[PDB]
Amino acid sequence: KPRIPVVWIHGLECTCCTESFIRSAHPLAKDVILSLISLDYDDTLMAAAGTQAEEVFEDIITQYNGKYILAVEGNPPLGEQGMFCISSGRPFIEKLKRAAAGASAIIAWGTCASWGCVQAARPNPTQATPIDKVITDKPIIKVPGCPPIPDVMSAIITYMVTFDRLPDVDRMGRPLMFYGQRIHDKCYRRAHFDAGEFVQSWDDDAARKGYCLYKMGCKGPTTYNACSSTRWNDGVSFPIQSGHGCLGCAENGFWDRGSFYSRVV
Amino acid sequence: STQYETQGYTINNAGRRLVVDPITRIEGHMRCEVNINDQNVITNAVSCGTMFRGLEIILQGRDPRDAWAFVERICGVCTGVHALASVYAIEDAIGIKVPDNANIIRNIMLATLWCHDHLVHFYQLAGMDWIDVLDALKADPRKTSELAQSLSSWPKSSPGYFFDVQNRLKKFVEGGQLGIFRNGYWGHPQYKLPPEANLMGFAHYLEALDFQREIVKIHAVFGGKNPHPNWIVGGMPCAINIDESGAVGAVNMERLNLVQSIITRTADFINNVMIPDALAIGQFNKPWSEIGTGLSDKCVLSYGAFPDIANDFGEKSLLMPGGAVINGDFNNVLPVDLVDPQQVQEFVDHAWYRYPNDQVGRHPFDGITDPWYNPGDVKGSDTNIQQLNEQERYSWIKAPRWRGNAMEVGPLARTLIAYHKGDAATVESVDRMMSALNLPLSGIQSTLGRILCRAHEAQWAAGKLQYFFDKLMTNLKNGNLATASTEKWEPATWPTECRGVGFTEAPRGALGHWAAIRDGKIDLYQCVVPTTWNASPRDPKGQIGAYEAALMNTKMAIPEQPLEILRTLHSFDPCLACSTH
Ligand code: SF4
Ligand code: FCO
Ligand code: SF3
Ligand code: F3S
Ligand SMILES: [Cl-]
Ligand SMILES: [Cl-]
Ligand SMILES: [Li+]
Ligand SMILES: [Mg+2]
Ligand code: 3NI
Repeated sequence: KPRIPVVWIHGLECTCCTESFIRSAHPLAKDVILSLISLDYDDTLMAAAGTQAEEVFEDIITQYNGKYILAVEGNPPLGEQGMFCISSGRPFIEKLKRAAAGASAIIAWGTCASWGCVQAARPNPTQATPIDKVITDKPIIKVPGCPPIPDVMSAIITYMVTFDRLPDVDRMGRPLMFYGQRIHDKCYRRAHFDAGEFVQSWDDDAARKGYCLYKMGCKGPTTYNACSSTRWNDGVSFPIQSGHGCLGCAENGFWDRGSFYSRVV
Repeated sequence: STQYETQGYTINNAGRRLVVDPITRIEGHMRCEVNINDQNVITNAVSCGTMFRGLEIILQGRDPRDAWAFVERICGVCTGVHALASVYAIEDAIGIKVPDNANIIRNIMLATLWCHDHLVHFYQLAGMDWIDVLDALKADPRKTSELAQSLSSWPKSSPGYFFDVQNRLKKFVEGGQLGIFRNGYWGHPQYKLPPEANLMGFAHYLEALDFQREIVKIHAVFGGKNPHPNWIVGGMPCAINIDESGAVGAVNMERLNLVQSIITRTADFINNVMIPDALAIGQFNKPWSEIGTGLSDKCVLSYGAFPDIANDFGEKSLLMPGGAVINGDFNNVLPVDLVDPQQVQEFVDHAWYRYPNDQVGRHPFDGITDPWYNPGDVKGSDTNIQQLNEQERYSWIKAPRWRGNAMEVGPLARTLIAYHKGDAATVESVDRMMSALNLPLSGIQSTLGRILCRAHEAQWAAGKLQYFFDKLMTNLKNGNLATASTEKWEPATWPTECRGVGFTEAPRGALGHWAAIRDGKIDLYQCVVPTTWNASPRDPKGQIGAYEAALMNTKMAIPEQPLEILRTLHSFDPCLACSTH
C-alpha cells in the first residue's frame, strides 16, 4: 500500500528536532521511514544534493500537490531580504511558501518552527519569525520543545497515519494529547514542592534527596509538555529528574523570561 | 577570469562553473561552487555558509550562569559540546574550580557525544557516498554473509538476515516511493564496492540507525535529556546519592548500572560494526588515499581535550593532545595559546560582516559580529544568487587563521598532531591501520584518511568512556560524591570585570568560546567553531581554507553529478549551524 508523502524542510535551526526524531524508541525511526510514511525530501538524510535535490523537491510537490504533509524545522528570517537563510541561491522563505502551497497540512516541529526559539531571543538579529506568521492559509500543528520528546514526535506521526486525521489541538495549535497539562502537574517532585522541601544550592543535602527545584528557577509551573510523564530517551530521564529545573523550553519566548535560575513569578 | 597562486595551488576561475546548493547530508545550510577545466579537473573551489542566527549578539546582556543553555543551541548535532565550552569559559573568567566527579562526568558527556556523533556521521551522513544502496539489490545473501563473517565477529550475519534486509529494500523500492534514495548517484563509476559489500553496508546503516538512540541514554542519566542536555557553572546538576535515604531522587547504583550497560554495548557496536566497515571502505577505495589532501599535509590544528586532572587544562592533563603544525613541518609541533592576540584571528574581508578595517584579523577578545549581507556582483541579484563572487564577500562564515596560517581541524588533524608528538597508542594504531591497507603513512592525509581517523576516534572514545566511568566509581568507593562547587555561584562573589576562554575538541575539531563579564552580565561572547575553520572563506592574502583546498585538483567523472565533491566535503563532517552560529 502506498505511504503518505512527507516533505521535510529546514530554515534557521540547529537540527535538534531531526536528531530527536531519530532517537524514537517505538516505532523506531527506521520503521517510520521504511513502513509508515514516504520521507520524500529531507536535506539531512537524502542521497541527492544540488540540482538533483532540487529536482526531487520540484517533482514531489508537483506530483503530490494537495496530498503531502509538510514538516518544517527551524524558521524564516525576515532580515536582509530573507538572505540570512539561503536555499538554492534564494531566500529560504520562498522555498517555505512554495512547499506550503501544495501541502495538505503542516507540522511545525520544535520551538523554532512554532515560536522562534533561540535565534528569536532578544535582540533577534535576523528577524526570525515562526511559520504561522508567514503561512496563514494552512492547518499548522505546533509541536514545541527544544527539541520535542522523541517518542512524542513518533506518537504524533503514528496517530496521524493510524487515525487518518490531525490531532485535536489547544488554542495555540499544540496537540492536546501531549501538551494539555503542565510539567508541574505531573512532576514526581511535587510532594516536596507542597511540603516546602527545596534545593537551595547545587549538591546540597536537599539535592541529594531529589527535593523540588523551584528555588533553583524551575519553570515547570508555567510549561506545558510531556516530560514529567512520558519522559526522555525511552523513559530514562527528564531535566528535573537529573537535577536541573525545567528551562521552559516548550513555551513561546522562554529565553526572554529572565534568568533560568530566577524563580517563577 | 583571473588566476593566482596560494599554498602550492593555482586558483583559476576560467572554465565551466558548477553549483551545488543545497549541500545535503550535512547539518545546516551550505553552498559550494567550483570551476573545472577541459579535463574535468577542479581549478577553483568556493565554500559558502548560507545561514546565520547571531548567538554572539543574543548572548550580550545574559547572566553568565545561563550562557551554556543559549550556546548549546548553536548545534543539535554536536549537542552538548558548546555547553561544555561555555561552562569552561565562565569558570575560567570567574575563577571557579569544579569537584573531580563533575569533571569526570563532563568527560563522559564529551566521550558519549564523540561516539554518537562519529557513528551517525559514518552511516547516515557519509555512508551513501561509498555504499551504492540500489546495487545491494543485486547481492547474493550467502556471499554477503561470507563477507561479513570474514571481516568481523559481529553476531548478525546470517544469510537469512541479509536476505530479509534485501527483501525489505526491494519492497520499499518496488512501489516507486524511493524516499531518501530518490534521484541519487547510484551506478556512478566511482562506486567500487561489490554487491555483497553494498548489502552488508546497507544492513549496517539500518543497525546504526537503530543503535545510535541507545548511546545518548548516558546523556539522559547525567544531563536529563538528549538532544540538549543540562549543565551548570560549578559542575553538574546530577547530584549523587548511593547509600542514603532519598537515593531514589539522585544518581544511584541503578542509574550507574544503566550507564555501564550502555558503555559496554556502545564499545561492542563501534568495534565490531563501524571499525570493520571503515577498513572495508578503505580496502575497496584505495585511490581515495590520494584525493582530497588539501591542508592536511601543510597546516593542522588541535586545542586538545579531556582534562584528566580536574581544573588543569595543561599538556600533562589533557588526554587528547593539542598543538599546531605549519608549513608541512610535522617535526615541529607548536604550542597553542588562546589568549595570545597574534595566534587565533578572524578575518571578514570575504564574509558578510563589517569591521572598521577589513584588511586585519581580530582575536576573539576583540571580536565583532556586525552582519552585513553584501554579495556584490553575482550573476543574478541580491535575492537570486546564480554565481557567488569569490573575489569579494561570499559567506556567512568568518575566516579564522592561526598566526596568519589557514589550518585544518578535526579527527585527521588531531591524529597527525598526536602521532607527531609521539603518543605511543596513536603511533601504534595508525601504523597498524595503514599496514592493514598496504598504504604509506601519507595515505592518511586524504579524504579516505579523514574517514579512517573518525572511525578510530569513535573506538578511542568508547574505550575512554569505560576509563572515566571506572574513575567515577573509584571516587564513590572512597566516599567522594561532590558534583558541584557553589562558593562563587552568587554574582556578588564575582570580579566586577573579568574574561575567560573555554576550549575543547568537538567531534569536528578545535572549539573555543571567549567570554568577557562585566557587572554580572555577558559583555562579549565570541565563538570560533571547528567548521568555521574548515569551511572558511578567503583572507586578505587570498589564502584558502581546508574545504576549498581539499576540493582543489579533484577529477570529476561526470560534472553534473557531484559525487567527488560530496565525498570530500562529507569527509570533514560539515556542521553549518556551528560554523556560523
Ligand atoms: S521540580 Fe519544578 S515541576 Fe517539579 S514540583 Fe518542583 S517546581 Fe514543580
Ligand atoms: N563537532 C562539532 Fe560542532 C562544529 N563544527 C562544534 O563545536
Ligand atoms: Fe530541532 S532546531 Fe534546535 S534550537 Fe530550539 S527548537 Fe530549534
Ligand atoms: S526544559 Fe524542556 S525538555 Fe521538558 S522539562 Fe522543561 S519542557
Ligand atoms: Cl530545506
Ligand atoms: Cl520562542
Ligand atoms: Li569573480
Ligand atoms: Mg564567531
Ligand atoms: Ni554542530
